[PDB]
Amino acid sequence: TKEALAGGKILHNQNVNDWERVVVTPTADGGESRFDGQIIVQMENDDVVAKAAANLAGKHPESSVVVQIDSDGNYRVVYGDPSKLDGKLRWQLVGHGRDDSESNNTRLSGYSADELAVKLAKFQQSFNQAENINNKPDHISIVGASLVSDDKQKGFGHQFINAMDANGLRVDVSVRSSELAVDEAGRKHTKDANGDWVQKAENNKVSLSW
Ligand SMILES: O=P(O)(O)O[C@H]1[C@H](OP(=O)(O)O)[C@@H](OP(=O)(O)O)[C@H](OP(=O)(O)O)[C@@H](OP(=O)(O)O)[C@H]1OP(=O)(O)O
Ligand code: NA
Repeated sequence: TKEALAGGKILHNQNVNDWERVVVTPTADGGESRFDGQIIVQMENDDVVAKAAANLAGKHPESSVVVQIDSDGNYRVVYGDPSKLDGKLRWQLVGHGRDDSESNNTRLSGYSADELAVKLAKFQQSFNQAENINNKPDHISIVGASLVSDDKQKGFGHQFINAMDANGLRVDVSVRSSELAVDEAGRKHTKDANGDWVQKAENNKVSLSW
C-alpha cells in the first residue's frame, strides 16, 4: 500500500540524533541513472518519510548517500559513503508537503521555500567541510506532495529554485503538483484526477531549469 508524502500527522524535524534509522534494502532492477551519485536528504523524523528515503537509496544502492538533517542544521549519514559523491549529482529531498494554498503546498518538512534553500546551502558547506567532498548538486528532485501549482507555473518549486540560486546553488528542480508516494523499489507514484496511484504520469511533474 502506498503512503502519501502529503502530511496528516505532527511534524518532528528536531534533534537528528533522536531520529529513527531504517534499513536500506538494495533493489537490483533500478536501471541506469544520469547521476553519478546522489544524496537522499531526509527532512523529518516520520516513518513514511524515512522509508521513502531508504527506498530511493535502495534503487541505486552503490551510489546513494542518505542524510538526515534537523531544524538546527545538524546532519548525519545513515547510508552510503560520501566518497562516491563525485560527478553529476542529484539531491532527492524527502519530506511531507503541507500548508495548502491557491498554488498548493507552501512547506516541506516545515520549511518555506526560502528557509529550505538556506538550510541546504548551509548543509552543502557543512557536509563538504566534515566529509571533505564536493556534494554540489546539478538537480534537486523534490520528493514531497503537491509542491508546485496544478498548472506548474507557480508555488513552492518556483520560489525554491530562485531561493536556491540566491543562496549560491544554481540547480534544476523537479517537483510534483499531486500527491506523491515512493514504493518498495524506490519508484515514485502520483495521484491521477480520479485519486488513483499511477506511475510515470509526466503530467503531474515539472522540471524547472535556467
Ligand atoms: O529511469 P527510470 O527508471 O524511469 O527512473 C526515473 C529517473 O530516476 P533514476 O535516476 O532513478 O533513473 C528520473 O530521474 P531524471 O533523470 O529524469 O531526473 C526520476 O525523476 P526525478 O529525478 O525528477 O525524481 C524519475 O522519477 P518520476 O517517477 O518522478 O518520473 C524516475 O522514475 P521512477 O519513479 O520510476 O523511479
Ligand atoms: Na533511469
